[PDB]
Amino acid sequence: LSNQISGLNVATRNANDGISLAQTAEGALQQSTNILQRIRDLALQSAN
Amino acid sequence: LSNQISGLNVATRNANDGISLAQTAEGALQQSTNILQRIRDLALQSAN
Repeated sequence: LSNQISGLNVATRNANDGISLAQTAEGALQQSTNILQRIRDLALQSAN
Repeated sequence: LSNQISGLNVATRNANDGISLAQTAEGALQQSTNILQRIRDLALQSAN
């Protein structure tokens, strides 16, 4: 049981690192979405 | 929805630009038809 609980603690910690990495990726993806919106705006302006 | 909103705003801006262009062309057409009016006056007084 001690081995199991230690494994679960280290696994929850690794999962915390994973969710932080995923949130960083999600923020970068949000920034790419904003860039794509700006691109569509400037492209429809490029119709001119 | 955000992309659609942005596209509609830039489309309305292009629409105002086109309305202004057509209004300038309309003013030029009014001037030309006034000149043609004066031309007919000069031609009929040229009956002499």
